[PDB]
Amino acid sequence: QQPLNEEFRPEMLQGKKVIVTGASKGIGREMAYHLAKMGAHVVVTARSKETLQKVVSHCLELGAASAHYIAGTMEDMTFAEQFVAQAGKLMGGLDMLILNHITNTSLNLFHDDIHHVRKSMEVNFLSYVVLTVAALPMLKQSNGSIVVVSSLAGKVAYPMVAAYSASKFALDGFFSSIRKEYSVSRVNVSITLCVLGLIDTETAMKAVSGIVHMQAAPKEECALEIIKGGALRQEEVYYDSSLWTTLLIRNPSRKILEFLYSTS
Amino acid sequence: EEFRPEMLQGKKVIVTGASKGIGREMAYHLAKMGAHVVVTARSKETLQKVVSHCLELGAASAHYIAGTMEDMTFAEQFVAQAGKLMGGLDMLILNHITNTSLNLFHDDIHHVRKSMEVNFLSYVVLTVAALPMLKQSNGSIVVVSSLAGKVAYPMVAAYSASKFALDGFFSSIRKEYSVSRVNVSITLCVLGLIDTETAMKAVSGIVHMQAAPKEECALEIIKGGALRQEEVYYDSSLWTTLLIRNPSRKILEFLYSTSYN
Amino acid sequence: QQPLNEEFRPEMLQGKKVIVTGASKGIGREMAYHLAKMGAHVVVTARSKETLQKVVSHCLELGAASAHYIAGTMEDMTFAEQFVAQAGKLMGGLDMLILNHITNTSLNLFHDDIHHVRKSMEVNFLSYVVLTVAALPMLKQSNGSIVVVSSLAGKVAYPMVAAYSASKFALDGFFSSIRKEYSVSRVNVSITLCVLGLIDTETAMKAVSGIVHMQAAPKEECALEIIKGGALRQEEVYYDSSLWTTLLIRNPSRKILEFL
Amino acid sequence: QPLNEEFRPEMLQGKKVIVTGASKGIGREMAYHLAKMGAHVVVTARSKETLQKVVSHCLELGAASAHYIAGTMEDMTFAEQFVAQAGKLMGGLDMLILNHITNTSLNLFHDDIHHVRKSMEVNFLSYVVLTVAALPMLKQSNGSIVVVSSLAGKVAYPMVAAYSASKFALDGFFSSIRKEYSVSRVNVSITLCVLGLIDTETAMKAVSGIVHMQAAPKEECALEIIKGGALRQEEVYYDSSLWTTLLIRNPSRKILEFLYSTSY
Ligand SMILES: NC(=O)C1=CN([C@@H]2O[C@H](COP(=O)(O)OP(=O)(O)OC[C@H]3O[C@@H](n4cnc5c(N)ncnc54)[C@H](OP(=O)(O)O)[C@@H]3O)[C@@H](O)[C@H]2O)C=CC1
Ligand SMILES: NC(=O)C1=CN([C@@H]2O[C@H](COP(=O)(O)OP(=O)(O)OC[C@H]3O[C@@H](n4cnc5c(N)ncnc54)[C@H](OP(=O)(O)O)[C@@H]3O)[C@@H](O)[C@H]2O)C=CC1
Ligand SMILES: NC(=O)C1=CN([C@@H]2O[C@H](COP(=O)(O)OP(=O)(O)OC[C@H]3O[C@@H](n4cnc5c(N)ncnc54)[C@H](OP(=O)(O)O)[C@@H]3O)[C@@H](O)[C@H]2O)C=CC1
Ligand SMILES: NC(=O)C1=CN([C@@H]2O[C@H](COP(=O)(O)OP(=O)(O)OC[C@H]3O[C@@H](n4cnc5c(N)ncnc54)[C@H](OP(=O)(O)O)[C@@H]3O)[C@@H](O)[C@H]2O)C=CC1
Ligand SMILES: CC(C)(C)N1CCN(c2ccc(N3CCN(C(=O)N[C@@H]4[C@@H]5C[C@@H]6C[C@H]4C[C@@](C(N)=O)(C6)C5)c4ccccc43)nc2)CC1
Ligand SMILES: CC(C)(C)N1CCN(c2ccc(N3CCN(C(=O)N[C@@H]4[C@@H]5C[C@@H]6C[C@H]4C[C@@](C(N)=O)(C6)C5)c4ccccc43)nc2)CC1
Ligand SMILES: CC(C)(C)N1CCN(c2ccc(N3CCN(C(=O)N[C@@H]4[C@@H]5C[C@@H]6C[C@H]4C[C@@](C(N)=O)(C6)C5)c4ccccc43)nc2)CC1
Ligand SMILES: CC(C)(C)N1CCN(c2ccc(N3CCN(C(=O)N[C@@H]4[C@@H]5C[C@@H]6C[C@H]4C[C@@](C(N)=O)(C6)C5)c4ccccc43)nc2)CC1
Repeated sequence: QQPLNEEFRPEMLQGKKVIVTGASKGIGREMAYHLAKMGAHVVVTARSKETLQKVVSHCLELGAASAHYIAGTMEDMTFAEQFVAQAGKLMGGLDMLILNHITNTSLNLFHDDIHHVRKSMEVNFLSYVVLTVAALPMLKQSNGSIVVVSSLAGKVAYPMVAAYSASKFALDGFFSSIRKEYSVSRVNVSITLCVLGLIDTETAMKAVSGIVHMQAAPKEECALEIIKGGALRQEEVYYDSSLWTTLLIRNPSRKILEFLYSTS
Repeated sequence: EEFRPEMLQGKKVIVTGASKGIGREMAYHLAKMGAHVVVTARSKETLQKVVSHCLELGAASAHYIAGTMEDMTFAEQFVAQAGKLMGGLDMLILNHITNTSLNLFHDDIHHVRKSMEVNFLSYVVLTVAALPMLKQSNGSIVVVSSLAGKVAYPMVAAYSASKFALDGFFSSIRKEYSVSRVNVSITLCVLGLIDTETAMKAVSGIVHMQAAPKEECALEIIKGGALRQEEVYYDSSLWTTLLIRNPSRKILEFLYSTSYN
Repeated sequence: QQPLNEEFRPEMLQGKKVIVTGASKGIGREMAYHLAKMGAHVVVTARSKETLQKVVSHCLELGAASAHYIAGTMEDMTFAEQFVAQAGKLMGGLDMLILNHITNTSLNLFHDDIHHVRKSMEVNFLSYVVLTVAALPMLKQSNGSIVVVSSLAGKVAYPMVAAYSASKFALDGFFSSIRKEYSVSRVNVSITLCVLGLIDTETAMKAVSGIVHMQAAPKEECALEIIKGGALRQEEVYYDSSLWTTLLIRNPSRKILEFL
Repeated sequence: QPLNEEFRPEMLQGKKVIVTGASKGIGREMAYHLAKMGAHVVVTARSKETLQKVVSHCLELGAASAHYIAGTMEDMTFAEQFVAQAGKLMGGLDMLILNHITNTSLNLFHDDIHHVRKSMEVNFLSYVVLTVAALPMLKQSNGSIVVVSSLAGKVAYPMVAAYSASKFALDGFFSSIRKEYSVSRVNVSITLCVLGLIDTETAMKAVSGIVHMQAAPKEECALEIIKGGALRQEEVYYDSSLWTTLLIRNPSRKILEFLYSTSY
């Protein structure tokens, strides 16, 4: 899509109607806090109602125009579809959909855990598609934005996270193809793919402990950079400690291959 | 070393989606090389004709097992049956896909899930089922993917998601096999448009571009797998093959590798 | 280098004091005309005194704030130095230094032509450094810009232009290094290196005839893109017919290596 | 077309080799390795006295023969005459190692046109003159030209503007003639050596009080240059860090050189 040739300003999110998934902790929670500070209307989701309630409490205090939570599992495609319709009724519409949740994952060699591969695909990928289908009519009304939280493991291969990597690679293939479809069918809904390096979330620090030794970037800045990129309608956001990653990760050969086919 | 057809002589090979298109051409090349072949697809009628032709071409043996890769039990039992019939397995060629059309994504989640189950998940189930036999022979896994599995194209969103998932999964396990000394090679084949009857029906006339020969495509997949190459590139244009390579990805992968204990 | 984060508007060049070398023909001539239409002050140079006179008169006609010529050969380092002093005296300062001239060159296999190697180095490179040195005190006063016209042959190897390719590569090495120096020593003079593919100029079309067969980009658009990048204080300008070159020619690995 | 074989010191046995800037640093180390390999060696630099000591050590090391010719590479007549005499001394030429540079310090560029001109003359123009004079003997032997460059000849660094310009010019000239030779079937290889900081006495004095990075050993450096030269490799990379080697490669330039070639 066409990005906004503008600098980011917090006023851009004031009164905006935002959904944040997997917002009970880590990056999702930090995104909900930044959005609350900007005076946005926020609807947060995850499975734990107790942690989600704590997130909403802080959001209301930070100055959100409104803040609500709806608890449930993204393993359940009916909840996924119903969540969006409910989130839209609470805010009276939708401007931005931030898809960020993932199924529980640990660092382990792949052996025979087909059920983890399937669950990663359903939760990390399939539910995102279901949420997008549910949200698209409201997003078309507001010329909104879809923000997809991915990973460096969704752009390059990593040992010990095969199922996870597969699900993140699937997000790129699906959302990048539909971005091209939206360009041709003149659908004014932006799609931002966020390619993240290791972030200092509670889950990440526990998961890589004693296995991986590398710099973890701050979650607060990470969340803000995701919100900025989505607000500016950027196609991709890259955020990592090294940079290095930042400038090596871009793929101009892919861009030429995609442009040269945007003529056949 | 250069490829020699004798590398496949007497080799025990599975080819999925082999009743037509690229898969069928692969069974034929393997048959001419004197390999033991087990082919699969849902249609027994078409598989019967592939098997009789494989025998005419000089296959050491050729048999079919019919079933749907939507069924994970079939996928698991298929590998056990094929391997028990040939007395082992040297090479697993994963090529089947669910029926696909060029269409703008239109709330068809069922097609996204089916594409993920057939084009991606069943490949994992087949690999898990085949791994003990492939470890015994220091065998090979050949994963047929697409240019739409490396770059974004409109009208094949579900298909593209499934092909991208193959890269993430198989490229990740390849790193794991390298560090855990699993002597089973993994080859990802990135194909441009191929002149299969299915591709020609689906693309003409929404798109205008040169389709590469299916016979030569099939041979190049076999060569790459036999040579244990990580990735095989095949397109009408040599310029496309130059653009598929991602050296930055390879640097990042090596850099991130050193963080692991 | 901090580029101006605004879109290009021709008003950016109104009343600006601009030198254009190699301005008697091709891209240099086209640059003088664009700047004239934008209402800039122009001082054009090359050897052809009669052609420069015709260029200056057409510049005044297009709406240049002033137009003057100083004729001479950039083989002569004394001339190069005095040309800048004299050009700066005519305009009452200097805002943009556009280094575009090159020695006459053809496509030939290199065998033993040391003369052509030395001449390309002296004219296409050394004179650019002499002009920059002479221009710097004025550019420092105006927070001005140095625009270096290079080539794709200044970024990648091409057979048949070995001497020319050496001089263009030397430009990248010299100017990108001084750009790093200006940022650390806080010298607010911008440096734009322009990487061009084949352009439809008369000299180029005659030189590549029957030797090289490929699309040539228009000289008028090329000239404009050079001025835009310079005005916007961009580090590098890429201009070529194929949108393969433009995004493949960037070097992120070089950027990492430089980040120190 | 590089040699599809492992390097062996025996590849240099009885080879006729010129090493410029061989009185000290990397050049001296290259002369010593070649001597240990039993090559015939002709060394040059300005230092008559230290060149005699280098030569005597080369003989002690087992060189087939060793001679020196002293002079300045600022003098193009000396450069031309040196090659002719080196060729007579050895009875031909198999390898031309171009390594000398004019005196260089780390300094901000101000108005030092003399240093720019001298760097261009010595570090670049004398290499071309030496190549031209050597070519008939190199064509007779299917020989090799080895050009010692630098990271400052691939990327921009402050404080070395004149030097960097001269090293970039070696890349443009020698890489263009390499394309010419391959298409006109001239069986003379051209090796461009891209070096990171090396622990020579001159480098260590010049960086003291400025940058603080690990300098690689001069003896391993010298050998790596000879190996790349003997193997007919287009480029040799040598640095203290393996990460530098990965970053020096320019696959986009290699792609572009290929598409531009088809138009000839
Ligand atoms: N942290 C990092 O280093 C990196 C993170 N990322 C990406 O950033 C995003 C967030 O990362 P991070 O904050 O570390 O993740 P966390 O593990 O901290 O949180 C994941 C969130 O998803 C929720 N969730 C888990 N299972 C389900 C389910 N079945 N249904 C619905 N929601 C569920 C969790 O809440 P609850 O369990 O209560 O449901 C929680 O709110 C992810 O998309 C991840 O891939 C990318 C690269 C690196
Ligand atoms: N042709 C092209 O242009 C390109 C092809 N490719 C890839 O190459 C491979 C083959 O392509 P192509 O030959 O054109 O494909 P075809 O459509 O010709 O054949 C697909 C094969 O899969 C079988 N199949 C279909 N559905 C199922 C199912 N549910 N369970 C099991 N098998 C099934 C089919 O047989 P049956 O229906 O009887 O089951 C058939 O044998 C695929 O992986 C594709 O993505 C990649 C890029 C371009
Ligand atoms: N055209 C193309 O395809 C490409 C062009 N370029 C670059 O663009 C720039 C201009 O190209 P182009 O317009 O094609 O070249 P032209 O040959 O058309 O013009 C070159 C100019 O330099 C002048 N000049 C020549 N010799 C001298 C000298 N000794 N002293 C002073 N001035 C001299 C000429 O004027 P006079 O003879 O009167 O002195 C003329 O005005 C150059 O830097 C070139 O390398 C880069 C890539 C491709
Ligand atoms: N050392 C490093 O960190 C790096 C070195 N390099 C490259 O490696 C090469 C050697 O570097 P290094 O060994 O460090 O340098 P040194 O300064 O140690 O030696 C350079 C040699 O050139 C000779 N020389 C100097 N002036 C002239 C002249 N006018 N005519 C002829 N010979 C001359 C010197 O001998 P005498 O004074 O007797 O004439 C000396 O033998 C150079 O090409 C350099 O650019 C590249 C990257 C980093
Ligand atoms: C040059 C220097 C400075 C030394 N660099 C070193 C390399 N580098 C880098 C490389 C890789 C990574 N990641 C990002 C991808 N990835 C990931 O998304 N993991 C996530 C993360 C942890 C765990 C698995 C997975 C889901 C988690 C969850 N919440 O359930 C649990 C959160 C990943 C996986 C395993 C190891 C590392 C990573 N981040 C940064 C840049 C910095
Ligand atoms: C740079 C230059 C040289 C100018 N090139 C431009 C042209 N180019 C190119 C682009 C795209 C393509 N393909 C390959 C991927 N892809 C694909 O896998 N399709 C398949 C194919 C057709 C249909 C969808 C899908 C499954 C099919 C089945 N059997 O069910 C049915 C078989 C695809 C999709 C739609 C159109 C084209 C393609 N091939 C080549 C390469 C680069
Ligand atoms: C296949 C398609 C898609 C058609 N592409 C092909 C590849 N491509 C491309 C490649 C190369 C080039 N150049 C640019 C460098 N270069 C150059 O600067 N030449 C210049 C030019 C001509 C001559 C030598 C030199 C000085 C000249 C003068 N004024 O004295 C006289 C002006 C050059 C040299 C010889 C041949 C080509 C070129 N331009 C475009 C983009 C398009
Ligand atoms: C990304 C990571 C992995 C972290 N690395 C960052 C750091 N790095 C690096 C950077 C720069 C350098 N050099 C090489 C170029 N260069 C050089 O050629 N110098 C030479 C050297 C010194 C002096 C100038 C010049 C001629 C000298 C002579 N003999 O007259 C006198 C000898 C140079 C200059 C000053 C400082 C350093 C260097 N070497 C390594 C490698 C990559």
